[PDB]
Amino acid sequence: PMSTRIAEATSAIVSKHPAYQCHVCSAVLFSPLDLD
Amino acid sequence: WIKTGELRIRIEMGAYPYMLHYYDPRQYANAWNLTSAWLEEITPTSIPS
Ligand SMILES: [Zn+2]
Repeated sequence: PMSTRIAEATSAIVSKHPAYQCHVCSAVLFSPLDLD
Repeated sequence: WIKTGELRIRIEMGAYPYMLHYYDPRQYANAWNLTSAWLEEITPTSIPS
């Protein structure tokens, strides 16, 4: 994996501290509210 | 004749009480029912609004 390579690659460079109805469309409705 | 024909009558009254029925303009509405009942209930004594 790319990530694994990148890791190994940097790990060698590391250092440490020393010791209803709608007339518009003609559709039929059922509620006055359903109309509005 | 009045309902579906071509008879139109002007009733001379002088003054008269009236009543209003508002309706939604964007929906069918046929006032025959009310105007029928009005005519139906006229009397040698009464006369509804
Ligand atoms: Zn519609």
